[PDB]
Amino acid sequence: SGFRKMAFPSGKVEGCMVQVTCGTTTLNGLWLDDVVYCPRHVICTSEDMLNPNYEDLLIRKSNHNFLVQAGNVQLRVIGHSMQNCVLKLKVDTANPKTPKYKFVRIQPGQTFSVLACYNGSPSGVYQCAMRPNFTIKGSFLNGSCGSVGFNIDYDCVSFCYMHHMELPTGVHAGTDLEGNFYGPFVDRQTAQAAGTDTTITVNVLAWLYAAVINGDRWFLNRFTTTLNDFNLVAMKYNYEPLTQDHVDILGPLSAQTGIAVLDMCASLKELLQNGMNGRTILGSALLEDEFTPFDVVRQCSGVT
Amino acid sequence: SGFRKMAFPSGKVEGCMVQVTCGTTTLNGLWLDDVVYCPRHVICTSEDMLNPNYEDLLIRKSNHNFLVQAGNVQLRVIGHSMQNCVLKLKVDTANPKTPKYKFVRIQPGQTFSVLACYNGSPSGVYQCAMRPNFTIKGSFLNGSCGSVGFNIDYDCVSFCYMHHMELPTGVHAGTDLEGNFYGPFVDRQTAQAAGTDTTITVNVLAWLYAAVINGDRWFLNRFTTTLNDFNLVAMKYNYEPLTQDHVDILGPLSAQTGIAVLDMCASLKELLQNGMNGRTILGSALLEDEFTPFDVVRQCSGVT
Ligand SMILES: O=C(Cc1cccc(Cl)c1)Nc1cnccc1-c1ccccc1
Ligand SMILES: O=C(Cc1cccc(Cl)c1)Nc1cnccc1-c1ccccc1
Repeated sequence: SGFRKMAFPSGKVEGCMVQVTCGTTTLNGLWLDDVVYCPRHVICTSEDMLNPNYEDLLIRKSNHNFLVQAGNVQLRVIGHSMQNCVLKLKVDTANPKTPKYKFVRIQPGQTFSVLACYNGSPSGVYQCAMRPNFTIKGSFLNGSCGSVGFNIDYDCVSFCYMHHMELPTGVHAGTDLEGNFYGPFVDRQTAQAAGTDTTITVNVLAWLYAAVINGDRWFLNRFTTTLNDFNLVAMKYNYEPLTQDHVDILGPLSAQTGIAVLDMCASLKELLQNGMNGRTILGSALLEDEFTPFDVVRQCSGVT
Repeated sequence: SGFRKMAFPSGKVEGCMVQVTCGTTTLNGLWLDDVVYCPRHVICTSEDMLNPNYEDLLIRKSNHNFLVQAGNVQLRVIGHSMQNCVLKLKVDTANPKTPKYKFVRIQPGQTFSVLACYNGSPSGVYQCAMRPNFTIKGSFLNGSCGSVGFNIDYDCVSFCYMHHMELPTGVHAGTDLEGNFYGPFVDRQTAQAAGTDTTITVNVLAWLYAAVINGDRWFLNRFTTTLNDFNLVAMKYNYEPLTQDHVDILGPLSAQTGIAVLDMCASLKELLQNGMNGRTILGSALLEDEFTPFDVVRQCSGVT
């Protein structure tokens, strides 16, 4: 028993982190096979970050201007290209530590682990979620750009996120491994709007099931509700509308506990309308939404 | 910016996890050099866990009864010994992936990362703290025994914890890598008392400094207090007494922010006496105590 914000083991991803230097800018790159992936803003100086013409800036750059380092060994760059907001640096050596991998664009509400890096060196791993407003609330400092977010399936790493930007609001924005930003964000030093961040209702419910499994049952009540009635409460509290797909996804948790999804929805409804009254659920005083039903099942069944 | 419960990258520790089987019991072992370390309760059946005579049970065991597997390769066992509550299995092969390591017994209030494992295979990494009552609040299922807790210093892994037991209260107990339990716990299936768990005051204060650094300043007030007056409030709320050593340790954080330790103590005092009033600090509705001043400085400075 016990329930924690758990990240995937990061070893497979640590073996892919390199340092990319262009001009005076140093950031992280992901080395998979003979390609190093990094944010294209590596070619920018502080001056041109206000309105960069990336295609024009890349024209002033050659393969020898991109300094790629893995640990202490310099990688030789034989090709360079821009794919959306990432640069792909072809090197002459395939990463001997390249794990089985996939590039996937995750859906908002889905979770992933981040290996925060500085100068190609990993410093920490944490679990987070792609917010419904396409931002992530991570821990990133200057130099962390190029740090990746991922999931693991047995031996296969599915890279889903590359860190690029911190908004003036202190939240983080980035891209998938094809360089497409999550959300409406652009890699420019301009005032960008994150948008309203709603609560991932299916995740809160999954965490309420995790709580019941791990003994926390105080919030369970003698009530039930309907999808339409729960969703009236959900809209008032900026929670994602719950669909039948969400209910279906919570099926294994409802079967494991014997608590019907709509009865758990009534508990959540009362928690939203009355608060916690000074109590906690899984050592938290707020409703946690960064555990998918898959994460709860996985954590409660020990999937390696 | 941003502040998360961050764990160390786990790659160095993943390369040490093996599976140890004795009789019908399967658990995790830590392979460093030619030694596999695991909880001695691997020799026990469910029957003798009520009152085991480990020395007597170990007498019925030979090197060939200990099945050690690293990935898919069987390790040959040439020696076995019991050191406190751990067994040391001498194998004929030194772990080629053995990192630079140390065995250290951490102090209560200190933090470490746990790589939760099942059948020698890692499943997740999370950050936790040794509670003042010598328990840890982790996420461990059956099969997780032998999972290790550690810290990393540049390239050196300091192993500090080996998981052994879950108490009926749902909390976790274990040993250092010399097999000495943290706390008064014994590796027996008996009713064991965790003891009163107090809040690590120096860690809450360090997290309040992390909050100020990361923009959350609402809790800062026009007041100050003394060690003796803050400690009167601390005793009432089951918080560890704050000593001058704790104040000294918070020095770099006090210098970084310009907020005197005793002024931060007055903010904490008001937070304890009045609560959060529905507000949050670093996305939490309760005072967080599992970030040491070292963890705050590290996270806010990007130590790799
Ligand atoms: O925000 C940026 C640089 C940037 C700016 C505009 C557009 C882009 Cl694509 C990138 N990167 C960071 C990443 N994560 C966390 C913090 C920072 C950061 C660095 C320096 C000072 C303040 C914050
Ligand atoms: O509690 C034990 C076994 C045990 C019992 C008495 C003494 C010792 Cl040294 C070890 N291990 C577990 C470790 N972490 C989490 C959960 C469990 C667990 C396993 C089976 C059923 C319920 C809980």
